[PDB]
Amino acid sequence: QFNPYGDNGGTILGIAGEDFAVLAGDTRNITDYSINSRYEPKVFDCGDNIVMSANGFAADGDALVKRFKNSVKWYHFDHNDKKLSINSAARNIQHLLYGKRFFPYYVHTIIAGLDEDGKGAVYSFDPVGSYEREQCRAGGAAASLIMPFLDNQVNFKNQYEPGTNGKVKKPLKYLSVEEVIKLVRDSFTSATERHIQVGDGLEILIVTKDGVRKEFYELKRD
Amino acid sequence: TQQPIVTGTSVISMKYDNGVIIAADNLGSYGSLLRFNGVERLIPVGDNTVVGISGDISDMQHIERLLKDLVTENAYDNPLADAEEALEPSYIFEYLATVMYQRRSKMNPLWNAIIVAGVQSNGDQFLRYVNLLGVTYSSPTLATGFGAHMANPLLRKVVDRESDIPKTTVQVAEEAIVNAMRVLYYRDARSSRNFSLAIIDKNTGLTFKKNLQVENMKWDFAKDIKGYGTQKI
Amino acid sequence: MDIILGIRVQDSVILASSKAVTRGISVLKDSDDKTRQLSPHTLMSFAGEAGDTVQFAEYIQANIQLYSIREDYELSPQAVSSFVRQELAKSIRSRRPYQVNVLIGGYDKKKNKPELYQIDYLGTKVELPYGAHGYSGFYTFSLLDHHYRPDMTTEEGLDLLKLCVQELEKRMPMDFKGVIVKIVDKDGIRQVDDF
Amino acid sequence: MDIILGIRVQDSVILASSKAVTRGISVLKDSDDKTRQLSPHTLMSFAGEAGDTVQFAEYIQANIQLYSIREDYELSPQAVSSFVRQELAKSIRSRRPYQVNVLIGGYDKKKNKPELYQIDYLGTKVELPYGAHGYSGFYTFSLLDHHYRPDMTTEEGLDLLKLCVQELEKRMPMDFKGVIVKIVDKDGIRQVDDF
Amino acid sequence: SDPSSINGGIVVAMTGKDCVAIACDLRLGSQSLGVSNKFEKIFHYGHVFLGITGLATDVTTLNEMFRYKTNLYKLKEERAIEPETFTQLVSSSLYERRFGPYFVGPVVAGINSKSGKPFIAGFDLIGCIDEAKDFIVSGTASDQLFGMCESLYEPNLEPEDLFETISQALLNAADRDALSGWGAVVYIIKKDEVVKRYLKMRQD
Amino acid sequence: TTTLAFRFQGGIIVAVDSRATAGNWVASQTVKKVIEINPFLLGTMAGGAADFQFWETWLGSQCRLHELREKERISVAAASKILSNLVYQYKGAGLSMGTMICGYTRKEGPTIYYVDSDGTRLKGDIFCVGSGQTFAYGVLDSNYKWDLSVEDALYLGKRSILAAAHRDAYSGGSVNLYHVTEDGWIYHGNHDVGELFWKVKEEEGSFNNVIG
Amino acid sequence: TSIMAVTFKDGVILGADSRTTTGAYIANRVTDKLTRVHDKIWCCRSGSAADTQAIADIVQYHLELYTSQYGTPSTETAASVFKELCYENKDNLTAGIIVAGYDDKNKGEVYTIPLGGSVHKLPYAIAGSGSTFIYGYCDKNFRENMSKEETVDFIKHSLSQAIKWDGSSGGVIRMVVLTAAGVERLIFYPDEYEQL
Amino acid sequence: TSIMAVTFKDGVILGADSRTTTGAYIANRVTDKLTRVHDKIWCCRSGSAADTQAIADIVQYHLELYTSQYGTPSTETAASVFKELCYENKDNLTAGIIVAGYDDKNKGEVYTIPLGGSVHKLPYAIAGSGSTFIYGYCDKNFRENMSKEETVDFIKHSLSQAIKWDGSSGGVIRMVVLTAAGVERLIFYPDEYEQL
Amino acid sequence: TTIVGVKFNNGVVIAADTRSTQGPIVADKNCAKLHRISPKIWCAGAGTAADTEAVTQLIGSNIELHSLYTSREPRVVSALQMLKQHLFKYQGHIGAYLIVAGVDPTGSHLFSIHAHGSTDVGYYLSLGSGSLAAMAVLESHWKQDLTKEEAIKLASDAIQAGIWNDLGSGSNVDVCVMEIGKDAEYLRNYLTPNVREEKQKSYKFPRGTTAVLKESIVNICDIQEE
Ligand SMILES: *[B]([O])([O])[C]([C][C]([C])[C])[N]C(=O)[C]([C]C1=[C][C]=[C][C]=[C]1)[N]C(=O)C1=[C]N=[C][C]=N1
Ligand SMILES: *[B]([O])([O])[C]([C][C]([C])[C])[N]C(=O)[C]([C]C1=[C][C]=[C][C]=[C]1)[N]C(=O)C1=[C]N=[C][C]=N1
Ligand SMILES: *[B]([O])([O])[C]([C][C]([C])[C])[N]C(=O)[C]([C]C1=[C][C]=[C][C]=[C]1)[N]C(=O)C1=[C]N=[C][C]=N1
Ligand SMILES: *[B]([O])([O])[C]([C][C]([C])[C])[N]C(=O)[C]([C]C1=[C][C]=[C][C]=[C]1)[N]C(=O)C1=[C]N=[C][C]=N1
Ligand SMILES: [Cl-]
Ligand SMILES: [Cl-]
Ligand SMILES: [Mg+2]
Ligand SMILES: [Mg+2]
Ligand SMILES: [Mg+2]
Ligand SMILES: [Mg+2]
Repeated sequence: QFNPYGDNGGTILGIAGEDFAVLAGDTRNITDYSINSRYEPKVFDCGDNIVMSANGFAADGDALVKRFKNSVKWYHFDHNDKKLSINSAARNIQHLLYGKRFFPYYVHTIIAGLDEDGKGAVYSFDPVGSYEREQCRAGGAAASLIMPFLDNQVNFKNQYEPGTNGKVKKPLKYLSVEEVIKLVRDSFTSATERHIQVGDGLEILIVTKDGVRKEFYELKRD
Repeated sequence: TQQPIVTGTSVISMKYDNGVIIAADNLGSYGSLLRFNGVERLIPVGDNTVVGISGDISDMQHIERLLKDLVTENAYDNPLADAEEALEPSYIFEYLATVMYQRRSKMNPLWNAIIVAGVQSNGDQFLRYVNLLGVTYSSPTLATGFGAHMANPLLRKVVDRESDIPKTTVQVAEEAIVNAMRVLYYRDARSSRNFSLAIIDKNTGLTFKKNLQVENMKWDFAKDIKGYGTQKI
Repeated sequence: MDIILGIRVQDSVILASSKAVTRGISVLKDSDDKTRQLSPHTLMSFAGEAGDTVQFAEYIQANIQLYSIREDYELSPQAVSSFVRQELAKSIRSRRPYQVNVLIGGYDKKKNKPELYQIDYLGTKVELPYGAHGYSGFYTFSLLDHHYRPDMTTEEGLDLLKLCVQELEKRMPMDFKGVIVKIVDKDGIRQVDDF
Repeated sequence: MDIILGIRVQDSVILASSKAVTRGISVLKDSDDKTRQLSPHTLMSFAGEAGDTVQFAEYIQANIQLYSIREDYELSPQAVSSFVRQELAKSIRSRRPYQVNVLIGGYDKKKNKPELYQIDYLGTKVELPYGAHGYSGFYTFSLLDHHYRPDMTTEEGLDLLKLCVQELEKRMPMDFKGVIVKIVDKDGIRQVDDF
Repeated sequence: SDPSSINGGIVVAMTGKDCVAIACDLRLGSQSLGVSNKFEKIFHYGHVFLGITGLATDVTTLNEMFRYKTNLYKLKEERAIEPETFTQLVSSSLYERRFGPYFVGPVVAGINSKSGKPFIAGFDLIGCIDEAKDFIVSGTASDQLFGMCESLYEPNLEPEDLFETISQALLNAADRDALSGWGAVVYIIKKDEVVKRYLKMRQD
Repeated sequence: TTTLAFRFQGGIIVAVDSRATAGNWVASQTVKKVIEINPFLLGTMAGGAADFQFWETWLGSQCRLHELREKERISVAAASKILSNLVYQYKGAGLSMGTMICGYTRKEGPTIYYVDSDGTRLKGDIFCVGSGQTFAYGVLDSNYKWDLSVEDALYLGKRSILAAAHRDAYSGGSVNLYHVTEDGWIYHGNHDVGELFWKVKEEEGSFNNVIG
Repeated sequence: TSIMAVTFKDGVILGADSRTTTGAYIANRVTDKLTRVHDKIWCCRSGSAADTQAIADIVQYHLELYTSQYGTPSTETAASVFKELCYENKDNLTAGIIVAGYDDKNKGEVYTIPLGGSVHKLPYAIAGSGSTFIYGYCDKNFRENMSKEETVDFIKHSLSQAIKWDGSSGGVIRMVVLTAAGVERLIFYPDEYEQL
Repeated sequence: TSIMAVTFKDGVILGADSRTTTGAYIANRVTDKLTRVHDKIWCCRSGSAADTQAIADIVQYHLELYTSQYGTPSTETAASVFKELCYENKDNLTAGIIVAGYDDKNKGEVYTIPLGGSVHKLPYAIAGSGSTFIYGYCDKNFRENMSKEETVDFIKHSLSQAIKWDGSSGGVIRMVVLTAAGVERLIFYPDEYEQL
Repeated sequence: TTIVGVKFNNGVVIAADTRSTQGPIVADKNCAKLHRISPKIWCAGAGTAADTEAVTQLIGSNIELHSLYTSREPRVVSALQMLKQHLFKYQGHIGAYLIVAGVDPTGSHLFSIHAHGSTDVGYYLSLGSGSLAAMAVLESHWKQDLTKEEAIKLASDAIQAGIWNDLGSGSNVDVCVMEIGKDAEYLRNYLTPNVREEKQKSYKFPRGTTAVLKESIVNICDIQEE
């Protein structure tokens, strides 16, 4: 029997800062136990200060991103070059995904950018279109390795203030872009160590009011 | 949904400093039967692209006709069909990639793994993969089927990352490909000795080599191997 | 496993229908009326697959109400039952059939006779003195075979119906949370609030 | 069988167990005691596959009674529960395992403490303040989480137990025909005849 | 259906400077239903500690079995069993049930009394020994624990620092697992003193 | 998931949990399981779904279109039936959702409708839906009265979710409360279960089984 | 697998390819499928490598113990021991074995034992997946009482075709000659037999 | 089924057995598997009789309509029409067809169309269940530019072996010779070809 | 797993990667896949980890007892025969895929063993999920009359091919050289091409960060005197 789906592996990560947002993802592409590519870009600039990544089955992922980029283009035509807000982009993606409810895009979609107040924004989707704004979200193969670490180091979960002994929580102080990138890099370095489908390279896209910037870092190639 | 019948095995390829090399053996297998020994699986499109196809041969022949028809269509009302508006590797690939994904989406796939090797207008190397699922990826080395498991490791020792491409000459790259083809003949039970090799260079253009053979094989040591353990005679 | 019961006496038709609604592990409701009034002198109770039951009952109801307005005339119970049967007989060979069993209790104002019709999801119609769907009949029919007369009063019918419900409450594993009883006679349809 | 409950209070252990026995379509009995006295101060209730339950309970009973005669001494609830667990743990990897879940309520005369043990058919032992098997816990544990105290009296335990049974009778689809309640304390085992 | 995730639970072990730490959650459940918040998964035989995740009946059975075997070991050898030796005993014991295995994920932890060297080891259900230097993970949130441990861990941690690391590794991993949590215990083990600490965590 | 909704003197209480899981993996602890359909209607979510994000957001568009056309607020009965008739067309197609459409109008008063992916549509006073529904029902049934204050009713809903969040492995994260009058629904805080549990334990004297 | 044994004037010759496959991967391209159960009684192995080795090992044990008690066994006796194993364990074995040996009294003999466990004495025998493609060739080209050189050419040409068409067959052509003169091993490489 | 087409100096010859089987019962022992789609373009049919007949009937219709408009079609054109049917309906067809024809310009041509729907132009082609047993024989014995008499002997001997070994093949050997001279039918009975 | 064996002039060398996996997760990053059957007979193991360990220990134990019984140094063919007959008995259910090598009074030897009990002889062999990447290298670079230095190079290069290109293989390269008339040298972590880079941040927590309910001393000591 023909199986129309496949797992291209990989892992992605979106973190929302106070006035910025990052969307990171490893550059390794795989099938089963073979490496297809050590550098296959997975996070894309889609215009209007929005970055996107659809992790999982690359064919569906590439199809979805392509269709959203297209949706952004036709949004400009139909609505007098209006900038597509991140909340509007998110809702638009829900309809793209749910449009194939009974033959889904087998992907875990994440978009990142800035909301209309200028604050950092990350939205997360399931394969059938359900979405939710989040401060922190890892998606893909090694999501189970990264998310618990982010709960601990971004939202300061299970952490309390010394001397009080469980009474006073650690205060939720904001993180800088330099601080976030450190957590991103350590997350992927750790994920690479314990997940075979994660490695080769890490590509991060940072979104600020000034625009979209890229950073690349090597990962272990085994 | 179908099953592949007459099948073509590995297609291997890599980038080098001035262009790309691609190769594939001339066999059309019918299961374990090595049915057809004269099948060309590298199909050039223009003088700047070569599409290497593995998997179902009937579907390959269909794809072959689509590419042939693509060239015809591109020439229509196009005074620059042999110049600025000639077909690019990127154009030919994206077309195939569109078809492969559309066909998988109708649950009726073209049962193939395709590698589009070529050189662009600006002299850039083009090398990208697509298969029955519509999955696409690019790399300094690309290979299908058994080639993925055996060829890539060897080809990646030459060009391990992007920065190794300008350091790799056509002589070194071709040697690596020809050696990989020999290794596949040793170890792939559905491969043949005879193969075709294509080089698309930004300076010297498209060189298409037919009727190549795997040579300089090591078999002599077989005489010394006796039994499966304890046997001496 | 919903229990829906029907008994035709001298001058009326009585339909008893369970109040329980179970969605797997929990009883979500214990006051559910598993019936619809198709016309002033025609009542249809129903039991089958969730959703399908109400969807079907209301669809039938709408059609009979449409007929009543168009002709300014109430269809006979026999006519309504035949219409309903055809809909189920049509349904069974559809892409997705209505999985609904019904009892149609009506009083024919022309013939001055009560009439009870039992129709299953396949479209199998039978006119009966007393009827049931599902496992309900297995317990009750033996009691009804014994005690039933065609000349019974409505009060005697209710007493015989109580005896059926008591036996169900004793021997059935499922707690169906009692029944809502409705009477259909020359004066129309009314509900017995205490049972 | 269906619903078995247990609650350990200050000075006693209370075990409630349903009375219904259903074999498929019919409730064959509504007065079944799903428990065995293993020793004067140790009671085991049980629920699982038919036949297996009683066969297992009586087999355990016989073994504990044999021990009691041999040593002229009553085993502690902890000791009996450990023995029972081992038998089930042995059973699960047998040709045909015992498909039986049990609650062991006993009063330890040495430590002067009530003890409740919950053991499933796999041989999974846990000492609890209150326990249940099957779907019973899904309804009752939320009530017990709220109302339970370790210093409750036996009468307070019975009231809390009534509240559990009422909730089961409201929301469970199966009619389990009420429960037989038994109390295990320093004075031994007795049955609450009115519940 | 899957025996190794009916009851749920996790165990994690780490090495520090002249010390080892082993920690576990307290949950025992029947799939979705939480049954007990006092089901401790870490046991000890002399100075050798053993954590066991997986099917609870087998957790109990194996504890009773290794108590049995280490007690006879002691009577005959006239000394307490060491972590290295116990690890081999666990592996032997598990493999003898090769084609009818105990559905468990054992984790040995302890300090060799003679050499003073910190030791940890993990196993699969049929006895394969994973003798790691840094850390061992086991249970339904092993993926999560791998992620926490791999990022949070650093070598040569002092006992009171190691406690914080392993505690946070367990807690945050357990909170991303439906079948783990309901309390947690951490054993900090030094050559001649052992401190046991119950952690305050979310009870859902 | 645990979601409940009950009618009372002060209108309707709606309480839900926040957890979403993929198998044993906890996907999210921050899920909004109440779709604010419009300012007057609320809808809950449960069942391996989020199909209901799309369809109850869609329902809000249909309810908006209704009151544009009819110059009148849509009834809870009409709104619920638009959704139930929609899912009935898709019956057989996928997974298992369950919802409570909650609202308060002049003609109806406070009304709750249990709508279901199997096509079921039930009006009622009390409903609990989700994998932890049985735990919530226990607390709710034993403590429910019509004559409850808005303060006490809110707490009962909060406590019922907490009960389920504790026992049910696939419920938890946090509690989202809502109170519904005909003047509109009123949001009553996001309550983390991690903090709410220890608070309730200490103050109420409950959960003596757990050590704290 | 392409294996064959052929009787001729001076005795018998066993022939085989050298390919062992796991699906389409060639696990071993220089396998020795011609194996020795006694001084001048050999066998060709096809099917499961594990099964045929386990069988061949046991047979060699039986014939070694036979020799110690009753002297040199006949080729028929060797075939009977092979059969007894293949027949009695037919449900658990995948072994196609050709037994071939040389007596001075009986001269060259060939027994084929297919999957079932049956025994068939023949002038020559062919077996293994690749044998299908050379039934036509072998039937047309086989003669009785051929010379050594003719029989070597017959096996070489036959297996060459079997190799050419069968994916499961390939590598070198091994041969083992059994005559009064002794035991001679022959090998033929791709460059030699492919151009035939 | 044993079918083959062979090009030679003067043109091309199609050859086939005559056995149609329902399992092990021979439904027809005198079947004509060599069928005519045009004056000098014929085909050999293997696989499903129903499918190959339905296909061959349609092809003959297409080439008859082609001829009425554009004159005599090429053998390549005929093969293309066969392919179009076999390829586009591969999920619902079991047809192994060999197309063979004679032009004056192109002379003798042979196209084989296996299950997949692929087309393969060859000097000669073999197909059907019984072809497996004669790959070795046909490869060794085929030469280009043979005479009519040599090609008849090649097909006769080849199919004889295919018949000998394949249960699905048997009966008479039918042949059809396509040259400039015209269309000649040949038949060869068991007594003749078995003793070869 | 990538395991290889390479014959050379005066002996044999085997090598292996050090990655153990459970699905897509790495269970052990520095696994020991080279097992000692006897002092000068070592084998590399792929497949099910417990099995390769267990089956090697058992045969190694019986080989030792046999060596003591016969007053002779053990032979590779004895280990080979004992392993294959054991594995065959269990019909592939013992998932051990071994490359057995060593030196004995007969000479130097190199064999492979599969789970079902089939044995193969060779001058160069490779097994496991990365055997195709390894065999590609071996087929490209192997020659007759290799020296010790060349064989170690070829062997470790074949393991690397697996480490990099096969996701089932990774981390370090273990090597064991068994030369005739010499002690076998076991080179644990011969290559270490996968050391993790320094982390960007230290995640050492401030003491008292974790909330604690109860503390207690655990009595690990025996029952005390007096
Ligand atoms: B609840 O547990 O029913 C919940 C409600 C949903 C609206 C968030 N369902 C889920 O979390 C389901 C899994 C499930 C668990 C238990 C019973 C039924 C279903 N998960 C999801 O819907 C899900 C998971 N990952 C991403 C997105 N959505
Ligand atoms: B031959 O192809 O039949 C061959 C003969 C064998 C004695 C070496 N058999 C194999 O190659 C078998 C598989 C097989 C192929 C074709 C037909 C029947 C069986 N191979 C194995 O048994 C094998 C595979 N991988 C590793 C070890 N052994
Ligand atoms: B030949 O054996 O392939 C033959 C050729 C056909 C064109 C006459 N086919 C058949 O005999 C088929 C069955 C078959 C046998 C072997 C391989 C594939 C198919 N027979 C039929 O189609 C048939 C059977 N019974 C009645 C009518 N037709
Ligand atoms: B290698 O990848 O073949 C490797 C060699 C082994 C000897 C260390 N195999 C493994 O790591 C196996 C793979 C495997 C997974 C699942 C079933 C069987 C085999 N892993 C283990 O044996 C394993 C898995 N979890 C814990 C410990 N060991
Ligand atoms: Cl072999
Ligand atoms: Cl026909
Ligand atoms: Mg009926
Ligand atoms: Mg919970
Ligand atoms: Mg025949
Ligand atoms: Mg790797």
